[PDB]
Amino acid sequence: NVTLWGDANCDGIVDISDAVIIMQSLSNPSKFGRNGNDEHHITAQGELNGDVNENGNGITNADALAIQKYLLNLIGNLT
Amino acid sequence: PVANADVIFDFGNYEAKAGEEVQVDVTVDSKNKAISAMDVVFAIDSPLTIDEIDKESLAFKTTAMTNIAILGANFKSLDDKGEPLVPTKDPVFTLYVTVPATTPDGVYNVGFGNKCEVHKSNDGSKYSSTAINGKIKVGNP
Ligand SMILES: [Ca+2]
Ligand SMILES: [Ca+2]
Ligand SMILES: [Ca+2]
Repeated sequence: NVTLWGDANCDGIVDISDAVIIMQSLSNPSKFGRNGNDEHHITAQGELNGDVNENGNGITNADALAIQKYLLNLIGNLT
Repeated sequence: PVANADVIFDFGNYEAKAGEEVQVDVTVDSKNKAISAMDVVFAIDSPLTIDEIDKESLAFKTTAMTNIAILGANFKSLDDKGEPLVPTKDPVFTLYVTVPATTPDGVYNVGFGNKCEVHKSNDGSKYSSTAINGKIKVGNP
């Protein structure tokens, strides 16, 4: 169950911080991934919300890019 | 009135003749603070046009995604470990502007449009920002 498509940081809005958290989770999973040690690590719900590109394949760089495209009106929605 | 902003953009000032192209380099003073991302749209006084937005944000050595149709650009400015970056003094944005050969003498502004978001971290928190300059003097008004 997704609460809001693109809302990787679970704050109830879709903005560029959602692309940031995805990139951070991928770049330093021990700090920022689903079981990370930082207080602002991505959450399980965030990984579901963030899987906007090729939904079903989980979180990759392309999910962050899709959020950027949406924010730029290059695509009309997420997913 | 707005308080002293956390981050200050400078669009520069320019002088051009009608018909010329102008490279507008936008720099940023974050007062030594790190920035995780930006998501912005630009604006320019008619009849000048922003023809293209560079896909490099040199201040962060990162690639920007663009959409000229909305004069938009965004990026994530993180190191290879995911940590937000402090910008250098290099341009954060470069805009390629055309001054049509029909443009009347005058001073024409370039700046942000209705959206300029400078993010601090990964949680939707944002710095306050402001922009200075962006005056393009065309001819001798
Ligand atoms: Ca969000
Ligand atoms: Ca995905
Ligand atoms: Ca100003």
